[PDB]
Amino acid sequence: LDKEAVYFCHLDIIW
Repeated sequence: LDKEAVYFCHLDIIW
């Protein structure tokens, strides 16, 4: 992972 991290680590929701 790398750019994806920005999305999930930040927003932090399973959704």
